[PDB]
Order: sequence, then C-alpha cells, then structure tokens
Amino acid sequence: LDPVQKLFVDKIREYRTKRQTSGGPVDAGPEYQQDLDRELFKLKQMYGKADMNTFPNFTFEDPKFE
Amino acid sequence: QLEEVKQASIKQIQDAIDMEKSQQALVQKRHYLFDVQRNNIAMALEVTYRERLHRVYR
Repeated sequence: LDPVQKLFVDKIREYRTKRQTSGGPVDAGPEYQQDLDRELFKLKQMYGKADMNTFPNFTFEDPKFE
Repeated sequence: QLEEVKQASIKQIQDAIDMEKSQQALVQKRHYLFDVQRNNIAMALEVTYRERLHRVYR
C-alpha cells in the first residue's frame, strides 16, 4: 500500500508471519531443501569433510634429509 | 754433473708443494662440509614448523 510504508507493511507483516513461523521465516519448503542439500554438500567437496562444527586437529612429521 | 743437483731441487719442491696444500685441503673442506651439512638439515625443521602454521590455519 502507497502510503508507501504500507507496502513495506504489506510485505512486512508477511515477514512478521513468516519470521513468526519457524526456522524464523519458512514456507521455502523441501524444494529449497534439495537445492540447499546439493550446494551445502557441494561446498564440502571444495572444502573438505569433518569438524565443520568442531575443531580440526593436525600432525607433524618428516620423511628424510634426502 | 749439473743435471742431478737441479733434478733433486725440482723433485723435492714438487713433493713439498702438494703436501702442505694437501694438509690444508683436508682440514678446511671437511670442517667446511660439517657446518654445510647441518645447514641443510636445520633448513627443513623450521619450514616444516613454518609451513605447518599456514597449513593448519587453512
């Protein structure tokens, strides 16, 4: 609506509804989710697969003085 | 007569020269190998610590 901020309201209460759903704003739904699932997985492909919610730890060694 | 006296004077300095140089040479290089060698060694222990910080941070 064009007391223009009412079009922000027009949007905004549907943000209010959506964010005042769950996930914050959802209704994006499973189709979004398969899309996510690929790129979120695909990310891991570039990027390695382990402690993306914990700390990775590492190791230190030598072959020989060739 | 003259040959033998000049012959001895040459032949003696020939054997003298190589042997004072042979003395120096063995010492110096071999001392010069030691600290050489150990360069090469210690070179890598820091890299690996060095490089490691970058690798783990990534």
